[PDB]
Amino acid sequence: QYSPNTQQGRTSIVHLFEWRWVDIALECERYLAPKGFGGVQVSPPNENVAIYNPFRPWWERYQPVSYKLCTRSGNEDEFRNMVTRCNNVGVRIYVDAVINHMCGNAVSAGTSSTCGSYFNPGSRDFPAVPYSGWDFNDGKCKTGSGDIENYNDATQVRDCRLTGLLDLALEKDYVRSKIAEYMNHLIDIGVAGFALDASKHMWPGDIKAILDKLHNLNSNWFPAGSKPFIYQEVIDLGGEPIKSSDYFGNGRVTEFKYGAKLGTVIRKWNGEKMSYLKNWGEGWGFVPSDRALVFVDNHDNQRGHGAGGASILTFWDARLYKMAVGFMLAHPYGFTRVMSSYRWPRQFQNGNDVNDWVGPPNNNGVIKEVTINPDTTCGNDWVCEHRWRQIRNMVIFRNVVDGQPFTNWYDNGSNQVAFGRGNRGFIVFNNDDWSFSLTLQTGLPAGTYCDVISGDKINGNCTGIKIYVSDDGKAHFSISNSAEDPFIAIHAESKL
Ligand SMILES: *[C@@H]1O[C@H](CO)[C@@H](O)[C@H](O)[C@H]1NC(C)=O
Ligand SMILES: [Ca+2]
Repeated sequence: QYSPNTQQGRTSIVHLFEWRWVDIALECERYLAPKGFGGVQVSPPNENVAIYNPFRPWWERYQPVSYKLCTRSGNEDEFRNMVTRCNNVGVRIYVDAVINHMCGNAVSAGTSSTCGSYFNPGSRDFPAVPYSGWDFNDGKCKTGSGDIENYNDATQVRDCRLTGLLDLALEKDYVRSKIAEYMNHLIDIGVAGFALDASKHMWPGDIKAILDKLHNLNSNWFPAGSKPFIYQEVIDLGGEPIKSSDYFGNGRVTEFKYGAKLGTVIRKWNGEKMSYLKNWGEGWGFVPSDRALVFVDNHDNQRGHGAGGASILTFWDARLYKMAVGFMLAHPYGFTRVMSSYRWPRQFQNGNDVNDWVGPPNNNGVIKEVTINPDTTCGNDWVCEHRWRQIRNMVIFRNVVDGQPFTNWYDNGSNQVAFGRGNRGFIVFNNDDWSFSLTLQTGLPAGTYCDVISGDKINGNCTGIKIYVSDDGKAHFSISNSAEDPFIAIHAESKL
């Protein structure tokens, strides 16, 4: 459960938030495969409630109606097509599995679903699964409202409804088997793993029971005995009775403290500085690296909908965001996931964005296709951060330095730091309000290297900054606090 099952050489997965299946299949072939991306995290592929008020928000996909592969992203045929094509090119598919609950208990009964499936939240009836009143733990929850009211009570956090979402009785073998049937269907199709949504709201033992019913990966693409990659979404920022370490026996866990602390450091909040990142990782109280799933921002907290708060960096803070993602992709801690979003009309009323529910670019509810501009950027409101040179090149940087130790660390006691990865890579950062000009030890072999942040290595030449490393591995770095990208990265494969 702990290995991503990516092709040797690929070290990151990208979350193509709300992308259609056909667009992902194309992206796998035309860009993800050639640029060295290990895999893609897709949005929930199972039927969800169609919410028209507000108009088709992104969170409607976290309110299941059934397990049919029928969503705004496409149907089962298109989904299968995408997994085959992506797998055939070495790019794995990870599914966002919403198995802790069904839709909101207050949702209207009828056929307002993405596949026309009938459902009645009031009577706990979901015939398309099928599920009934006996499959929910309305009788198990002990709160007066039936919802979770106190996170200091680990019991209600797991047995009560998260903001009204009908809670499934995961202790029942019937329910465990219905969820496993859904996941095994996806595994046999070709998926390599799953992101377990709201894992904090499920008992570690109930999850284990379910994972015990799952098949090994499809032997047509994976070696015999391959187990699905599992990363549990547990928001543990400390202070609660529930700990993310309680889920270690099931697989990896999302480390939400990672993006939160990186944000406050890069933003220089509370007097924090980049020089403190010297012992970044377990030294900061994070979970063990071999159990961590890290990211800068996620679909939730990028719109103030998740843990992290106001410190979280997103594409909106382009300059600082590129620097944070760059540090993450260069540092050895955990397995990295890159975010890929879409633009929405942010509208801060009282320090709050009242348009944080807005769903993906669409035409009367129909998701817009991802169009590629001549410069490789995306159109139709898709941000495509994974296509930004600075990020795309750092993804490759991680692949090239995979396995190399953390060394040659340098810092000015402020916000000017640098470090290398064995003898395969070196990165320098300038987050101070002044210029950086100094000769540093890179531990790299002598030669001329192309800076992969400002440019690219094309045709035996660099399109951006060039760095000259001497015989003793020393090289001079000059970064003005006025540079578009205040950091420089060079590696073995960017050498001339
Ligand atoms: C580097 O580019 C210049 C032209 O811009 C040329 O002198 C040289 O041949 C190029 N080297 C290669 C290998 O193309
Ligand atoms: Ca629960």
